[PDB]
Amino acid sequence: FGRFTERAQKVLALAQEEALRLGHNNIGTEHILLGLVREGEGIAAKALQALGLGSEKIQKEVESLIGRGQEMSQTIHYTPRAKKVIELSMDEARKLGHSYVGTEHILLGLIREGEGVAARVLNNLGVSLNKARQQVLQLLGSNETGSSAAGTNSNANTPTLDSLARDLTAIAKEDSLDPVIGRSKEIQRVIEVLSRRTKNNPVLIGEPGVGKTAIAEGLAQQIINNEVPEILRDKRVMTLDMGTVVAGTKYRGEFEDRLKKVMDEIRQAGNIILFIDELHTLIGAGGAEGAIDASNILKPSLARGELQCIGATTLDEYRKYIEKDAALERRFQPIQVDQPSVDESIQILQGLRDRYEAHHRVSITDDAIEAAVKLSDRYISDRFLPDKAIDLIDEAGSKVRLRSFTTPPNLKELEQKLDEVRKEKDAAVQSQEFEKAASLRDTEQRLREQVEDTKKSWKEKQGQENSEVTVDDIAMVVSSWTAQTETDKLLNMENILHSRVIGQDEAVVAVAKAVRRARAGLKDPKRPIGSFIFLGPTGVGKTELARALAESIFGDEESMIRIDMSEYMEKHSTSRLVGSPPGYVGYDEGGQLTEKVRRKPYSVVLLDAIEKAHPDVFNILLQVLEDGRLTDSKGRTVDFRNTILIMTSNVGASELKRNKYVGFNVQDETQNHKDMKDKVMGELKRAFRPEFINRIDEIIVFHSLEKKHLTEIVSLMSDQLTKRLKEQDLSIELTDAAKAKVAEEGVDLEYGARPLRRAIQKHVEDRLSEELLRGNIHKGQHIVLDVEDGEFVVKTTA
Amino acid sequence: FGRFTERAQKVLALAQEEALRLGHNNIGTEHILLGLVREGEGIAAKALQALGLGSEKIQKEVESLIGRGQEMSQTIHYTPRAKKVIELSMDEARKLGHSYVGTEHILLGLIREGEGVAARVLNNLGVSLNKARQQVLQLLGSNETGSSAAGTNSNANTPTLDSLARDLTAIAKEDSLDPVIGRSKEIQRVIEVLSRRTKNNPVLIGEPGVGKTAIAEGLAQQIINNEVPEILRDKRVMTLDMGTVVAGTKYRGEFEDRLKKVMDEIRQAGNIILFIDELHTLIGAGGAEGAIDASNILKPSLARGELQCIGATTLDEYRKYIEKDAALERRFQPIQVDQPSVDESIQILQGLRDRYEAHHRVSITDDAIEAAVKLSDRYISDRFLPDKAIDLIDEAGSKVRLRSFTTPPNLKELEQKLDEVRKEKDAAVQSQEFEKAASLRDTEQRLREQVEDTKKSWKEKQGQENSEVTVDDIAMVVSSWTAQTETDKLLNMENILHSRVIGQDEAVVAVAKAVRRARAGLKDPKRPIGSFIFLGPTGVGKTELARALAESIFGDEESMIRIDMSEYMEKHSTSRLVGSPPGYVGYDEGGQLTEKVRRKPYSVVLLDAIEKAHPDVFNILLQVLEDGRLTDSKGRTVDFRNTILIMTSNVGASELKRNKYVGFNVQDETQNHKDMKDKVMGELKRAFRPEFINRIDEIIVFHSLEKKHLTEIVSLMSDQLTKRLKEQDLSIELTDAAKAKVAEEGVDLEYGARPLRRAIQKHVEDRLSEELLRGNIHKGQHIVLDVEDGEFVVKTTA
Amino acid sequence: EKDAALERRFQPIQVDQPSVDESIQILQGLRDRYEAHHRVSITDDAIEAAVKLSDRYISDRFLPDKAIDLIDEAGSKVRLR
Repeated sequence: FGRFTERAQKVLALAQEEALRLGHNNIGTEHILLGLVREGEGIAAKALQALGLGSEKIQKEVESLIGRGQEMSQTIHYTPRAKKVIELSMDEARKLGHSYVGTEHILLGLIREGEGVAARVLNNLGVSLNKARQQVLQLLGSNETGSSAAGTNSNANTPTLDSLARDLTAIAKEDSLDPVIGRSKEIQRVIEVLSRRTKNNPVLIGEPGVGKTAIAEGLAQQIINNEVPEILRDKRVMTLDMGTVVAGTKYRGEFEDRLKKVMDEIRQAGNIILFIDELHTLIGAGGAEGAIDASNILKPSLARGELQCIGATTLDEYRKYIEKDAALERRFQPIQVDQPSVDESIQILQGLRDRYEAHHRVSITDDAIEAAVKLSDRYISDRFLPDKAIDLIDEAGSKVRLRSFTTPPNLKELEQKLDEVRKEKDAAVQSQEFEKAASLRDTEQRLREQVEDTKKSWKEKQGQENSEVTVDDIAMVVSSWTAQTETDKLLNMENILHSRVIGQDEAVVAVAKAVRRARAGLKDPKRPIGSFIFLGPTGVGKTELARALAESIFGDEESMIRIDMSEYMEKHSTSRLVGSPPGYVGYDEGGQLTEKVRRKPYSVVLLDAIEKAHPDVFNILLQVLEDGRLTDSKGRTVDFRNTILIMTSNVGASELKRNKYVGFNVQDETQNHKDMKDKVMGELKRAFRPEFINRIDEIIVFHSLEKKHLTEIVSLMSDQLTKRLKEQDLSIELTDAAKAKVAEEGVDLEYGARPLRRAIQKHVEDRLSEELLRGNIHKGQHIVLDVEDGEFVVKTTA
Repeated sequence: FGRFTERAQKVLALAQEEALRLGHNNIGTEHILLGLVREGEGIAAKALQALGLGSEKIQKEVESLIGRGQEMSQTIHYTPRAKKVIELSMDEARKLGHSYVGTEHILLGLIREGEGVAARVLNNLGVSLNKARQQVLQLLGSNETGSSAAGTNSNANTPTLDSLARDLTAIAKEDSLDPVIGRSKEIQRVIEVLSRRTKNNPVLIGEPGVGKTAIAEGLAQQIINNEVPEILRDKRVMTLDMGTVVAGTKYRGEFEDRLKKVMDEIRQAGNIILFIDELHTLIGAGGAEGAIDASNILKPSLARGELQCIGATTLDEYRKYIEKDAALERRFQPIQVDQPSVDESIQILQGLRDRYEAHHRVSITDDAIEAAVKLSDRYISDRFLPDKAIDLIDEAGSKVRLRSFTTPPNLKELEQKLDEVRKEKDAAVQSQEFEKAASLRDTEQRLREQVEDTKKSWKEKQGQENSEVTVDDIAMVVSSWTAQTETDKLLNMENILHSRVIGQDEAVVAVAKAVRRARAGLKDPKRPIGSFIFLGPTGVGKTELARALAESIFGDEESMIRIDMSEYMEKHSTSRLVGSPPGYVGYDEGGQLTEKVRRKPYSVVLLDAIEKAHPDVFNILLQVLEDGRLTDSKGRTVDFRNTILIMTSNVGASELKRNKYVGFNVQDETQNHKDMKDKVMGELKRAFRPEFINRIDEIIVFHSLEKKHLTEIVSLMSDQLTKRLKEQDLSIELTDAAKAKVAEEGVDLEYGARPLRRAIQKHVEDRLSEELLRGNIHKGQHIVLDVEDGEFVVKTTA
Repeated sequence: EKDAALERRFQPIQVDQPSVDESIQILQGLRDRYEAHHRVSITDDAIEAAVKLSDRYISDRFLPDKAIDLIDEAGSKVRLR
């Protein structure tokens, strides 16, 4: 990758100097050899001077193999030979430490990639290719820090510290360690609980989900220097890792044997600190099943403080070891973990943003980092409060770097030409068309040199991207999942929800704004994007809106769950009846509802007809509404702050089914509305709870549809009709006259907007198929469903 | 086979020349040798010139072995020896550079198949046969484009890239790759998501269902050239395959040991891209078991960006990463997948239609391809829109070539003779019958040459077929499962359904047309080929029509499921105070009904008496009606856009059992009709939901056997009786007089055409059997069941 | 259920076998070689009995299969007698 060591580049530019200076159109391998030795004292350069391969000796040879006299040096880039030598050396510097690649690797790599003119020059000047590669190597001693060897104290430490495993202290005494940003208060809290003569074992409980190891690198650093109490003298830190034990082992007995032995060597006791990662698995206690009961050996080991340990586990588990007893009540002992507060989150991000300038996009913007965090927290949301962010920073921190190469001035067009030539050209040479390929070749290669020239004009494509990562940038990426492509979603939300639900527009504008509030980060991060009860007679726009929300917010028409609450009867379990009675709160909690929302958390959850449930189901929904979490199956907290929870109802059925119709009213319509927003809202209270409605945010009342909401939905349906048949090459259109006649079936008090489907089906689909088979209408031919007598009448058009 | 290179054919034809030129009847192996060397610088030819064997040197030997003087050249095709040399060379050219087989293989193959006259020529001309085969062989070299290597590059990359596995880039630098056809939209979404840092991993969700790896060829291409952010350059691309790891191992432990090791070598980080197919199995998250929990190692591998990866996952699978954190919820990230749309689908087909020129029956017709696709979506009807298609294309892509083997020129008749001769001849040669075998032999061999001549007149079936798939043909194959064998089914559907149901002819034409509507295409491809409710006396023609549909559409009488919904009532019978509950809806939804209909994916589903079921059953049916899917058992979507859902009913029973009846007058029909078509259709709706009926296409009312439905159903049953006994040699007939008396049992308003079986049993089986046993009637003689007094009388007739 | 290199790769076809009378004929066809089982050939009617008697009663096998057990059984039973 980028930002390599000079020495490489330096030998190379001297090659280019020879390219024209000796007359080669190629900066060749002959020139690279000259390049190395004229760069003097690079390990490559230096090496050549030892074996007897001075610049003089080399150049004498060089001139005898090409030398002269292509001084003009047309298209001076390398030979393909040289391009291989460079690529190889780069890896030969990965190989022999020097991430940022320099001279040693280049001669070493040259020999490896020892071909063409270079190779022959030295084997002619009495130096074997390996005699040179040797020479570089024996002057090389690669690049490293923190290590040089001179010996340290040990004895009893020998058998123990070997086994098994990682040593956090080692990498921190080689000083390659990055803090990594604390996660600070835990670290103190371990050492009280650690250096100790009884109950010597810390147990870190908290977020997993913070990168436990951030605390750990914390610990490492402070356990060395220097305020730790002499309770434990000498002080060595050894990590015990389950993963190393299990690998290459197929039976349980062998793993235990190794643990037994390790535990014995752990006898460096009262001086040694043991890190037990995933501590619970070993304890094998609590619940109806353990996870492997190493605990039997481990328990006295922890208690003695021989295997005093720091446990990196989970919230509940430490208890489920003191539940085992009695070396967890005189061994284990808990302390409360820290993670980076939402603003702090942003700051951690920033700290390693500038080094994912290795992908060359960010390197900042701050506002964008902030955007990553803030925008994510309310919309997707599928992950914990800091994690989401950084992924997005980096996401846009690449996304937009694609938009550079697309929009320069669109100097993609250059390349576009170079292809078109090549193609033409090539195919012309395959037939020949010699000079008929030639001018194309020349046009091609014209293009080519220009291309490589404007590709290093596409350092502007770096200057575009390499620190931009903006608010909008991030937002767009967060939106890719889910500012930029969320605020066109926000600003036009009403319009967008209106474009899919034209069925009780009153309701649509309200829902639009409520979601847009939450999605603008204006609600608790511990509450859903929408709680609702949707009162209304059957599917007025209710169901349809759940769909439209998915469509507008989530970027797919359906990203929408949909469960009928009437199967969870509880208090209505003789008031409707069902095939399967035994389960109901168990069905929602125990698996069904919870698993579905777990699949895509960003899902508009539509719980139909919620009045056909006891108040107990509502408590869970209230807990969703409050906590922004649901507590369910497999001990999960599923964070509701993704979901738009929408609960429908026909609870005050009588008012709901009293319509709201433009044709007969507009003042009784807004008072059938008003009638439903109170008498429904009290049938709502008897079939819900006021407590429920109090954690539910807005009770949206739908009314059976007006004249006029219908005929617009039908004109979408008729268009949905027209679109799916055109793909297969058949044209139908219903005139406005025909879309109107179809709309009428969705009128009742009772209905709302599902019967529209029936009426498009009956008057369009069914009707057209009985006319295409008839020979009234045909393929491609535009088939007009018109009204010309108050009934459909089929006219034909082109 | 697979078509050959010139060089083969060229050496071969030179053989035929030496046949006549030296006088040989069948072009022997002596000519094949001459043929090879006379092709000059063929690899075969050339080889022999090395061996010292010129055309001359060979021929001097040749004339002394056969040579003279069958200049008549009787039946000049090869010797079977020579034909063997060709079969061998072909595969030995598959072996040695040539799919399309040439010269090299022919000498090489000759040596292998070194026999008779050929063999003796070279071993006489001082040349060992393998010295010759050597000679051909040593004139080989690389022919695999993008390969002929002699260069060297890179270093550190070595340990990692070995293991394990496939490398899409490699085959695309040897460019055998076929792009193919996008499935475009995933590919952009990867590079934002993959030039990142903190999280760096794309995860492609859904659509499996397109051949996911095709999208991968997309990825391959874009990660190389050229719009990519900085860490996505210096990248190397590895595909990870489960198959290579599992192969050669048994126990799970070995797979993990290798997997930990692999993730470690994956340390080429920020320069490596890993493709992880079937990502879920390794992650293992949630459920009762998500498969092998590699996740412990794998999650940090993904998170670190060492095993920066592209996840190929599915609908449900996403749950099992976002459920884990923060190294599967700091790894996962979703991206929007597409396939090549229904028109695009067609185009993929077309592209490899022409490439069944190893099948030579299609290459084209386009319209037929178009048909393949378009017809498939409704005609079975549960798979992706191009796969269905190719089965048709290819089926039909033999079917007309099958029509060859009878009439079109039918020079099959020649062959038909030639066989018959051989027999006569043969048996004559075995008996002797010398000259009596002779003339038969002559008749045979007459035939043979004529056959061989007309067998390359049966190049005409290639010139017939390798256009044309036949639209009609293709249609026929979709129908074979589900123009040609589908439009006779469509056009005459009422007639065909009428020929099996005479129980309500009114009903038949209606059902006919509705199935024919969908099956001719104009219905949403998310709805069954029919939804219906069938009201009527029960079994009127109702059950029988479901049968008749199976019969008409599929060519199998029965391909028809059949469940009684009244058993899953939950409408007047579920549970009591302290008595145990049932499971009824759980049984239909949860597995039983859905699994059964899944077996024949297209099937007339007959749900009897659904009005005795509660409104809840209808919602499930509603999913068929909406989705053309049913969502059931282990997360399957079973595409009910196939099926013909036919639901029977009677809940306005009284009116349907006071139904149309012409025997009680014509004006009793249309006022029993008018009465039943409203009070029934509202007891129907009251026993359904209007919403149910709103996505049910038609409510068909059946009327007990009016006067006029009966004796023809009876004359089919009574005739079915008479037909099943004839096969085993017993002739019975019921006269029209006896078929009339049988028909009388069901004239009942209450009954349908169900009681008819009993009256065939009573009046035919029972009546005859008590007479066959007493010898009033017998075996093979004709047994007339007639009426002669208003009661049956069995008369006997020859 | 798997698809679409398993559902639209696969494609079904209708199997057949000798009709009930045809059954009689299969039996008969290898009757003469049940003269390595010395009894059977003859009678037509006997094969026919095998098939026909079985089809409604025993009825424990499939429509041609039933037959041959009788044929061969009896194709020794009387041959023992």
